[PDB]
Amino acid sequence: MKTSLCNYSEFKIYPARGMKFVRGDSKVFHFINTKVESLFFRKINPRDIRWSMVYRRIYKNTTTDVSAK
Amino acid sequence: MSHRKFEAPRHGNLGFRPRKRAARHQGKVKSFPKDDRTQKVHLTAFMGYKAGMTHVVRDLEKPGSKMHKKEIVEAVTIIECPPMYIVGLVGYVETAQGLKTYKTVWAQHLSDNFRRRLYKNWYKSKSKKAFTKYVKQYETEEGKKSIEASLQAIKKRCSVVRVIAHTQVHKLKLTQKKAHVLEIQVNGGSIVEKVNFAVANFEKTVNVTGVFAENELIDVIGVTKGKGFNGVIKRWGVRKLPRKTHKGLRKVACIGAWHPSRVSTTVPRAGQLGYHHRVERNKKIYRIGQAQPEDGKQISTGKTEFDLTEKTINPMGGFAHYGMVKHEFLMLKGCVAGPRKRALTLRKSITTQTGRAALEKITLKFIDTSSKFGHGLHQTAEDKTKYFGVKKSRSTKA
Amino acid sequence: MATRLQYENSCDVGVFLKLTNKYCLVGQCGSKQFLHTVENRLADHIPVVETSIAGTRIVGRLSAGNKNGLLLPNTCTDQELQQIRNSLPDDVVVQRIEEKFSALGNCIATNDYVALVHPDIDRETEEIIADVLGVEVFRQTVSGNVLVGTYCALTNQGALVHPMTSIADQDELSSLLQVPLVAGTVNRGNECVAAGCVVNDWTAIVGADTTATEISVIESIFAL
Amino acid sequence: MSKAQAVGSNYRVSLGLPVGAVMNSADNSGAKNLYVIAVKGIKGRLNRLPSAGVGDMVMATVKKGKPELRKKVCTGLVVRQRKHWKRKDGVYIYFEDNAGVMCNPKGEVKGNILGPVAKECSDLWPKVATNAGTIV
RNA sequence: GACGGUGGCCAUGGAAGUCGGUAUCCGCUAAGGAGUGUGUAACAACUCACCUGCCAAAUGGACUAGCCCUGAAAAUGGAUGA
RNA sequence: CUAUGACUCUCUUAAGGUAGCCAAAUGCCUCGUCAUCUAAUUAGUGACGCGCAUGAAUGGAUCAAUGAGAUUCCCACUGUC
RNA sequence: CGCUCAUAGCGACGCUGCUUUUUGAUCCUUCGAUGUCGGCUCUUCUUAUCAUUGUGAAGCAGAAUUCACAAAGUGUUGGAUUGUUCACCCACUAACAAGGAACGUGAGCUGGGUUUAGACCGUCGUGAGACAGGUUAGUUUUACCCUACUGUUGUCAAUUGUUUGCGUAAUAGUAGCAUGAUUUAGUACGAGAGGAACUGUCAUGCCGGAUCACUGGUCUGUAGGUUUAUUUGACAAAAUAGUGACCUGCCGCUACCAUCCGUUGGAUAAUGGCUGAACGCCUCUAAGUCAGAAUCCAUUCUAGAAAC
Repeated sequence: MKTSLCNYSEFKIYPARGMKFVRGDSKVFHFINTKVESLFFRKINPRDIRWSMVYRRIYKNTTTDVSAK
Repeated sequence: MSHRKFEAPRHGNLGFRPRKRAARHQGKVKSFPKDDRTQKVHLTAFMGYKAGMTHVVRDLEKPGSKMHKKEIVEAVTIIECPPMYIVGLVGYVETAQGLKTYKTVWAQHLSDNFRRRLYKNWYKSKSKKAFTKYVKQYETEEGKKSIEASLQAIKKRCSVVRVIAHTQVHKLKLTQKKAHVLEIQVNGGSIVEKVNFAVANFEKTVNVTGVFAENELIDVIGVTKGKGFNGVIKRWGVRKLPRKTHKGLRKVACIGAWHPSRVSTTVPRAGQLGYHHRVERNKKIYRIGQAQPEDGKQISTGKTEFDLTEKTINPMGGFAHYGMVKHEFLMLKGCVAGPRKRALTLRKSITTQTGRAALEKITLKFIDTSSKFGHGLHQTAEDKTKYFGVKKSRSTKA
Repeated sequence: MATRLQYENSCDVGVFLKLTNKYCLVGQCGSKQFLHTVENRLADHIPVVETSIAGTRIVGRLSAGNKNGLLLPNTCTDQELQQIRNSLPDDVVVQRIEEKFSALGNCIATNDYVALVHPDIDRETEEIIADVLGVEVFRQTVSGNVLVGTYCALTNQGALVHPMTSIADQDELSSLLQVPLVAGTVNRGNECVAAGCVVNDWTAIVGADTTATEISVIESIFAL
Repeated sequence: MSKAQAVGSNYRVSLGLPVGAVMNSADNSGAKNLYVIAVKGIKGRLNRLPSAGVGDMVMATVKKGKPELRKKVCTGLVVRQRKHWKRKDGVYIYFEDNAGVMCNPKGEVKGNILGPVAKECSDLWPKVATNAGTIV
């Protein structure tokens, strides 16, 4: 029903879908993708294959509304 | 030897055993619900077309069942259901070895379905041009008499009847210059009524809404996804040598044994795993979809409450490749037989089930229109995706 | 007076059921009879919610507070919250606690004027909790354990704790709380006392597994 | 064992933690490990392991731990799974982490439970819920 | 209808036909074991042997021995040859 | 009574198993008895030894290194799940 | 014996059978060569029925157990050790019943035993050597023929109309089974100890039929991202390394590594009754009839005939 956010990402988790991750830190993570969970595991804030919008956000190439987010 | 295990439960079922390439390209069943209904309101069958699957969050309807009002997701098979154009009435008469074709009657206004089964046919060809030689109804006044004669006779003489209907697949996304013909046996009331009203309906065009109500279970039919010939492994769900040191095969070991001193039917073997019939039952039906006159889209959202937007059930990008719903459709409960772009068929329940979690009301909440590395959700991925590109992007991929 | 109630034929009446000075919560269990009974007991007194907390049968061990505020973790949906709010009076604050680091109820025993916290809950979180109720929060365990509200049946009129509690801590717990702590158990020596009996000042609920003496003892404790 | 608790087999499922696999104690018993001999309930078939759940009550043994517990048969309850599963909600939960918690056949679990417990397990098992450090 | 001596003597101090041991007789009658069980504290109460009222011509039994049945269960689908 | 047999009688054939070793690549019975290792072990190892039928260049016992040799367990290994 | 009481449950001495799942006896068959033992795989069948369906006995109050009929419809497990069926333990389960099919199943596997050569011991042998003793290492060939099966065309190599469509439905197969928690109910029952069922609901185990909306899996999308080495003067952008590696990866297939779907009527067996004789009473039986199985046969589903 209701949307939420990924908590490793600026892009929302659409309604239903996705996968959680409860690490043993007593702190839940949600996840959109396998790509991003892998990224999380790696421990590099999504800036390493340049499709992903987080990279776009920070360096600000050809983005006005993604960069301000 | 005893066996000695116990289990070996017959890997498979012998109730689908001939497991060959099915007769009809369409969904087809040689069985119907019986007589205890009104009349033309109860047409029994219908024919749809598959167009993929989505998921829908709704609430449960069961007390003591992780809350009767708590949300759960479920999949759904959405299926473009164009309205059909009945055209022949056909009278079966009951006899010493079942029922037989006494004699049909056909409508005078239309005879293009006949034609449609013709261009794709013949090889010498004497009668393609436009004519016939398996006997069909022409003529205004002289054929009228014949029709009249037929109608009375069938009405008087024994046993129940069906209507030659067919789909309108030209107006569907997939192009086909032949359409799919079907019987929808008519139940209830009395034979006089039944025979009569078919004639009236020839010109008229039935709707899926005409057959089913939004909380009614289905007797669903189709023809299974045509994988093609493959061996005994995933044709029957057998086992293998998981640590692997064998010069034979993936294929199984004994096929009967020196037992009746020959090999039996009852042994899983190398054949094919696709176009088969079958029938799955008791499908809830969650939402009958409305027709779309190329203007509005609230009609294919459903509610505006809990839906809380205006969208078609079709995805953000939509269907450029696959069966695109522009018509009446059907949200069932998840999974139907047959691939994503197939000619299904529907019947109402043979035994119309009156149970709880079957007869009770269903009310949807969220119907989703998502996608991944490709598009997204409706207006949200439509905002951020378009600033980057000038022509390559138009949330279409077209 | 005290009544000996079951739930799913069990002794535990602080997992499915919650009961404080006011506001009773029960999760929609398969058995309706047991739901009805509570309602009957608390007729034109305390409204039962009949709402599965966090969409689940667990209630007493996933919620804290009494009748100034009422606590709920982040696991609960907005919808869930709303229903709860509707069920109870709209004088009390029912509010979701951000940044989940524990299952509340097992770590938040409380009274009308202070509260006993985990401790090990984060500072910000603690502050939020304090705000929601209005009452104070005091960082102290129960000897051996770290879960308080499970091993301390905390109300104004009396407080039950298992015998494993030490002498000094108990002495200073009592001082802190301004109500004495009494050594004792329920359900023939069950370690989890608070799940065994849920305590309201006017009527005290308990499992069926207690003996005749134990029940009497508990009655005497809570001034009934 | 009990058997009268609390409630059902608890709706949809996904097993995965099979026989053989060692999982964490997540408890103040002197054991660190719980090796699973077998799982209660799983009737099975030809060469299928009686696979454990996230609640499904389990026969165990402390492979490594306190040598007053070491060796013997043990029992417990499985508490988190290394592999994911879909829920009643239509949502997936995931730990790389995996663990049980030592218990008697009675239903009683000894003391406290360290780190996040499954919601399903809690629902099933009241004792677990009672001394739950965190429930997801 | 199925009694009197009679609650037979014993054990009991209740076992009074009938938890139960041993003797197991006589009266009177159409007939009635010092009693066939049910029941009861044991009795009482009921029933059985035993007799008679009515109805009204066959009845009862212990065996033999024809056919049949039971006994008589096992592995591809099956055998008076059909 | 010894565990065993130094011993004394006696017979066979000259003697009658010392050091050691052991259910051993040598133990029928035998899945020996005990301890251990395993949730569970006709397996492994360490003990016991009238040993069906061990034993001193027919070489006895030991053993570092060595080993495409033989076996057990643990750890890295999870499509040899 | 079972207190008492032969047959609730057992059953002496004793007696009659059946079986071919033990092993012998035999030597008909085969030495122009049926590949011997086990395990895996997979079906089939038998019932001498362990579970479940329905029934009846009990020393059956409840609980659990025991005994028996109908019935083989559906189940009949995970492991240590053993070459091993056999054996013996641990653990689950409603239960983990016995069997058969050339001691089912080697051009299906494996070769752990047994089966040659080499070789170690121990006992035996003057010795060459022996061992239903122990130990160790030891090439498992062939289907491109007929049949049988599986699916796939095609045909009455015209039955004496073409041509197709929409149909029928004989024949055959046939599928779902089993549990738990709760409701009943802490009720019935029981002095207490304890402690049910019909019925309702939510689930679960295995079985089957589909599907891919989610999640995961996979990647010649040689789709992007990264980087090793070499080559192309450099950047650039490419090539090779038989897809260079690595990350990510739609579409597509696919996972109890996910999702959905698995019906109702008659006919009975056992058995429990009715009315009611033979046998003035009696008796479920004889005439007759009622109720009644996970059973049978239909409905369902598959296929669709030298059948319409």
